[PDB]
Amino acid sequence: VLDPTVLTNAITTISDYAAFWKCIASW
Amino acid sequence: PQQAPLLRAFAEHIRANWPQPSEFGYGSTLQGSANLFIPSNRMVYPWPNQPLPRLTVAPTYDSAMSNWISTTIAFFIRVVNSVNMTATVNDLTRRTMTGVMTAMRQVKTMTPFYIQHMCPTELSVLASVTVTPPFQVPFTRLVQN
Amino acid sequence: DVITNVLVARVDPAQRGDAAVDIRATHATFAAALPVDPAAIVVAMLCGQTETNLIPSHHYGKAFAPLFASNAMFTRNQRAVITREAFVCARSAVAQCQDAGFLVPRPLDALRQFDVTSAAAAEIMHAVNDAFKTAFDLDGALLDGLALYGDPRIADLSAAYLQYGGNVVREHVPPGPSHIHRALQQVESTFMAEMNLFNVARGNLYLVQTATNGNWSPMAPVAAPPFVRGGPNVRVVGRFGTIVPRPNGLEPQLIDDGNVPRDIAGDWVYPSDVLQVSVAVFRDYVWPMVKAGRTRVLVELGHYVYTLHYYDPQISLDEAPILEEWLSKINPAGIPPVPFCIPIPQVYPCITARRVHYAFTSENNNDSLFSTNAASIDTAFGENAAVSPLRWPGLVDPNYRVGTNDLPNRITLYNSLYRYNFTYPTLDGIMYVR
Amino acid sequence: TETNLIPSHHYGKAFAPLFASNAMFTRNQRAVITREAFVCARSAVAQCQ
Amino acid sequence: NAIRSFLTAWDDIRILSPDSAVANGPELII
Amino acid sequence: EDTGLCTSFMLLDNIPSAHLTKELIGFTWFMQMYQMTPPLPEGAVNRIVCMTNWASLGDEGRGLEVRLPPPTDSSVHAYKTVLSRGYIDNAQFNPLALRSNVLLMLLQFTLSNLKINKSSTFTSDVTTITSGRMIRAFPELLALAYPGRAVLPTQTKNAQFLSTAIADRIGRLDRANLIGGEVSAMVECMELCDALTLHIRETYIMLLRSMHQDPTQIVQIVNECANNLLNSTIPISLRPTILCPWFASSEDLRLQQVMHLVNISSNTAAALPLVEALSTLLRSVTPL
Amino acid sequence: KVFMALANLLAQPEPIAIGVPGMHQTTPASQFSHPGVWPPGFLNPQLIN
Repeated sequence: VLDPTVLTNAITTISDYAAFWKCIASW
Repeated sequence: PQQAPLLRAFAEHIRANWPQPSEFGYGSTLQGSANLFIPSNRMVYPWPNQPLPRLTVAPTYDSAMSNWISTTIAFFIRVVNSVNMTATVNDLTRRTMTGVMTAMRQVKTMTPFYIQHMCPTELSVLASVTVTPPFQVPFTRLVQN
Repeated sequence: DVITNVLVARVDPAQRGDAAVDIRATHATFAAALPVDPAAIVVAMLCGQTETNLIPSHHYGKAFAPLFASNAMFTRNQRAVITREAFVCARSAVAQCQDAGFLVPRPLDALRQFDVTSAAAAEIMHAVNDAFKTAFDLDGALLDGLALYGDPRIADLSAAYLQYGGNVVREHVPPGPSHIHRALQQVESTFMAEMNLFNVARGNLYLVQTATNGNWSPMAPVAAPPFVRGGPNVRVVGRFGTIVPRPNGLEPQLIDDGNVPRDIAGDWVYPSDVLQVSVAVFRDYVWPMVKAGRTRVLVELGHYVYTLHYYDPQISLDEAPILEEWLSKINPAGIPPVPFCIPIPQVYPCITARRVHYAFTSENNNDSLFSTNAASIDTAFGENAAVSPLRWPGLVDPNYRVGTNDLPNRITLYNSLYRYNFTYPTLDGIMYVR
Repeated sequence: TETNLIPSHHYGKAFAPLFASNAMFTRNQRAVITREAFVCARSAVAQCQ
Repeated sequence: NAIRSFLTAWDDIRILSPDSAVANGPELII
Repeated sequence: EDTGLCTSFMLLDNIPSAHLTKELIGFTWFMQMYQMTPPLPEGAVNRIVCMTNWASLGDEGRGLEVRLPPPTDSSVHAYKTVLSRGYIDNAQFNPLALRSNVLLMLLQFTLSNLKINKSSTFTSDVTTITSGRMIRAFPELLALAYPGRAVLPTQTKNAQFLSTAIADRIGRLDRANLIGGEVSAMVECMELCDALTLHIRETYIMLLRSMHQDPTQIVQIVNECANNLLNSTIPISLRPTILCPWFASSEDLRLQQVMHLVNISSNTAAALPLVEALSTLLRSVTPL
Repeated sequence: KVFMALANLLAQPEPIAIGVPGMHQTTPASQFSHPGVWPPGFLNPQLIN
């Protein structure tokens, strides 16, 4: 599950994904 | 290396950290296979793939994508801290930029682990239940020829 | 020697593959620079004045007197000790639920821990953190920042600055000598010796038809177990638990360890994981061959919670509807606790019914058992565990010296403690502060 | 991932709806037709010229 | 279409069987 | 503090004995017909079970507690504190993560027994069951603390055990009072107390002695932290029993410093109220 | 930034040497925030004639 709840809070300290699943399926 | 320091170490980092593409097996050997350019009954994957381990502290950080992430982020901080950068970016922003960039490096993500270990046993099943079997040409990395 | 970056790590940079990368990629840089007006600096430096007859050591003792009035300074010391004990107890409890993460000793390593994901270690570290915030009720969030990256499996702190010449000063901050982590390692090491006090049980599980009429003791089985994995003519079920149905007149067969189909009526070693994904095939095929006295399975759960159902041996009891309930509530999620049926030990010699029992454990798990009748002259029929004097050597043992026990093996209910009677003063109650 | 991931349970629960869909036995039936419909079409234009 | 049910065993629920085009099996048997 | 008897396993009784008096009288002998509370439980099956601080009169409480229900009931609600909540139904326990649930169950057991054993009053026994041993009276825990002093009417299977009780193993063994008239330092009595709970509370006292300094030291720390501007001297007289858990070492403060930088952010909005605080404390005390 | 605030002021009569491309003497002084754009005349003042 692609959840950006950790990457957002890591970079807010210092203040849908279909293009990725298209990239796996095109391998 | 002294006329062009950030550009030599970027042509070297791509040649060293770009993943060696690999291959596995899909489908049943009684069934027959439809691919042409690859082997009759096999697929080809653009990352080195390994079987599924128990998800400890080792296998979720040793992956090729976790090595491609951790050695590109470690390069662009060496770009953002250079002497040619401070024409516009002042000292306070440089620390912030570095802080933001690294914060991309330490974030836990299972998707470097997923592409190596979990996805090839997921792609090989899905390439036998779809109608058109995967047409594929061999992946070649950094080979001029 | 210009200090370009001052950096603080949250994660040990050597267990992730990061021993050779630079400091700006391993640790997190601080990025703060508040601007100052020089015209406010130049004025305030060039025209500051004071009192005329200013004796400054008098002026500071006049001023710094109401800042050392009590425990203002000594609250940070009490906060620092709890942030050291809760940090090791988070580092221990995370790295004991993984296959050898840190040198941390692992005494209850025998208990099965499958999920070792970073999401799973985040729930272990958060509940260790919620225990220290509940017991000590400290409101400020301690160690609620090592899970900022996602994993507390590599939770180790380190701080470092980096001058321009690359001369990185990098010194670690390891946690000090703990004390709760020393005490939590003795509760764990005693836990394996007697987990029956906490309703956990060692050993496996046997499902054989036992049509007994006399005494039955499921938790403390007399003599040896019927068979053990790897014995003569004992087969282990394969990881699917599948059954190949044979046609007109033959019997259906389990698929054992390997690919060979072996027939059901015999002996079987069912691992606990296979029974979580084959209960609809267990209860349909092999479990009737358990009821008819043909096969005998060994549901080898490693450790399990149990549940006792005491009953009257005067009246009959079939243990099959209690086992059929237990085989129905088994999901791939988790199993319900094992239901053993132990007869209530009777005072008088009785005429007991012929009862059909199935589940009885392998390793002796009847430890949390106190005397059967503590208010009767003698237990006639049932098992008669009298009050065992090994747990009470401070009361009945003659060559017992005050001060000893047997802590990593048993619990001694009658010991000789020290009862302190301290008085806790304030800082005003020791020195004179005026 | 999810907070309790068994990798053998998750794939077995998600692939069993896929093997109910008989696309593996449709894609073999469309192949043998396009074999027989190839040779009866290759020769039907190579008998004219 | 050659598959009817696939009654699972772990959960015991029945999994029935159903610019482009949805491919169908060619009507061989007449 | 914990003025009651510090133990954590209670002698529960799941199945009570038959209260039969129409038929076969004289077999069972409850202590209720003697107006007496039994020291060890009556009942057909008397199991040991962990109920932390089941007998702990004195304090509001540590906070958390672990109370296992006896094995007649379910007892899968102390093994679902982690990795197992919206994943697994209520009647089940999770066996794939059993170690992690149990390790956190032992963390509830350790932390809830992190009290300090306080000493109550020691009234010497005037009656004839002990005849002068300084036992510790309390509510009605005289029966459960000392299984030695117990009126034994008939030889049951409790009386088959309590008849072997040695009579000098009850009450205070050694009192060390430094000053006559004032309270004692640490009495050394015997009571119902498991060695496991005793080891945790004797660790916590060893922890609280690990952050306590003599009054000739804490008068040197207050002076030096005030840069020797205002100096004070402790009066030189024997204070009997003080305990000032007030001083982490130089190592434990370095971890608390770097943990405070981990929790706070990195931008200039979090390093600013740390500056304006000390800028406010600077402006108030300055003579300039 | 103290030194280049005066050096960028008297930039017609008194030229010095600035280290890197992109940085001239007449740049604003509030950008010299790196140890590599310290002027070599500021480091060794023996090589300002």
